Amino acid sequence: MNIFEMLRIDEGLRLKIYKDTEGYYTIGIGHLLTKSPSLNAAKSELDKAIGRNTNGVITKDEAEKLFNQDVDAAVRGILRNAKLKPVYDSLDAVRRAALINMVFQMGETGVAGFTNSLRMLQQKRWDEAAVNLAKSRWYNQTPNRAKRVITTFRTGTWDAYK
Repeated sequence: MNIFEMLRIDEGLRLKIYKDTEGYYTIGIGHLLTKSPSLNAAKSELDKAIGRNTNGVITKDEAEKLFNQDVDAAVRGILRNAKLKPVYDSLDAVRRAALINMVFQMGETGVAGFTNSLRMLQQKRWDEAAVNLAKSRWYNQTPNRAKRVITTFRTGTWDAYK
């Protein structure tokens, strides 16, 4: 298991524009196109991202390309963020993947606001961090995925993805 396979499990793969759990136009492996309610704005973002007139449909290779870019962006965003970098650097590789997963789903600014959870993770108080992470809109809106990510932080294993 690795961060890419982990996110493929959590995000799936759809080759036509679809709405995410928040109602936002998305494509591929959880590639957010826009928060605008305009499907035309979403199709324009898609064509810009792929480099061609896609007509709202992409190939698997194209979806995987955006996914690689998005994972890279999540990691780079963690490393550039003064709140996330110390936590990330303190974690082992499996728990680093859990943090990347959160940032992929909700964005660097959103995760960086989880101040108390991040501190518990930095302190390696895993059960306490897990309890605190669940007191969130994130957990309430996507509980099955949040449970998997939280178990990964709690245990430092891939048990929730096997």
